[PDB]
Amino acid sequence: MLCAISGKVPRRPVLSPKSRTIFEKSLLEQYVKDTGNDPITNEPLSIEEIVSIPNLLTSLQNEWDAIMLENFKLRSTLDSLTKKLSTVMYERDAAKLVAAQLLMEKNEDSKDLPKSSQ
Amino acid sequence: PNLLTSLQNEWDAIMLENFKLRSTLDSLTKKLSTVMYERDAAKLVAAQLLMEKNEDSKDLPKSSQQ
Amino acid sequence: MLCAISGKVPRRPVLSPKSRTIFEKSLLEQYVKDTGNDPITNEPLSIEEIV
Amino acid sequence: IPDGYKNEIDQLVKKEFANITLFLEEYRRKYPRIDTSRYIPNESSEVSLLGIVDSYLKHQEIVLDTLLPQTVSNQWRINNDYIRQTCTIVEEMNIQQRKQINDLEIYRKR
Repeated sequence: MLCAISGKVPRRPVLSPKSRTIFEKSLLEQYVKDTGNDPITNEPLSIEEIVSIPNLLTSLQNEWDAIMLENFKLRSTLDSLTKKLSTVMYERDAAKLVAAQLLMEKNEDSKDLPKSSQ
Repeated sequence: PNLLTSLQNEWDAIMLENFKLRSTLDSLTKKLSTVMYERDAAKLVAAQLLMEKNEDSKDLPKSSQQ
Repeated sequence: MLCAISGKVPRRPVLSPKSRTIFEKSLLEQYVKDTGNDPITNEPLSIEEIV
Repeated sequence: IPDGYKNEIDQLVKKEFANITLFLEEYRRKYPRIDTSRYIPNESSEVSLLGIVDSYLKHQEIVLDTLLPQTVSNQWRINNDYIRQTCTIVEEMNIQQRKQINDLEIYRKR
């Protein structure tokens, strides 16, 4: 029902035989010419393998506004994940060192109780 | 007629860019989810380890005292 | 929206990768079990080939 | 004790702690870029003719051609059905997670 590239509702949907996924013909035809392979699965795929007033002013203006502010805000979202994907891994490794430090602590405390009996 | 054809050609790139940007978005953020889950999971290791180490301390000191 | 074989609203649509058309899984599965072929074009098709 | 032993152990843990894009991010400071606040107002007496025809007539004609009804509510309710198929799928996963979560706790209990 949708294209698996742009996020459109295709006018001329075409499906690839390597990976069952429906793409709009212009967008899939572009990808093959760029690099001859299926975009999702990264499998060998070729082209043959596939199976006035408001409209000019108001509507077209809004479309290029919606594209501009969306990708800019999307670029901002991608930066935040890279910004602190780092805060996740650092806090993770910080926890690993605590576990490793406590692993020596606990068994040693528990072994001192076993020795205490003697 | 070609202005509309040029408008298509530039949009064709817009869709290709949005795809690769979204793939890294979900693929990178997905690693965020596995980390956050495993981090608080690994955090519970400390809470358990802490209380056991504490029990060893009051057991041995009350015993070594007598 | 429709299944090409029966003409009903398919409750489990599976598209074939030989002749691009939306078939109901339960219908097309029986068509393959009869003979390994796609019903429209009569080209070879297996159950794994359907998606 | 959900009020004493946790508070006690917390103090002992505390004591051991005593021992040890450019455009988008800038807009985040809290100001959206202004758009064309022109087409709506205009003025008959005032300046510029294009605004009358290069702003209002063609867009109104496109509006009246766009503003529609031919399909009406059928196109809207068709999308409403799709939303219900999307919603139920999420709650099915809520269940699957609920069962496996309780299943893991069940094994620990023994």
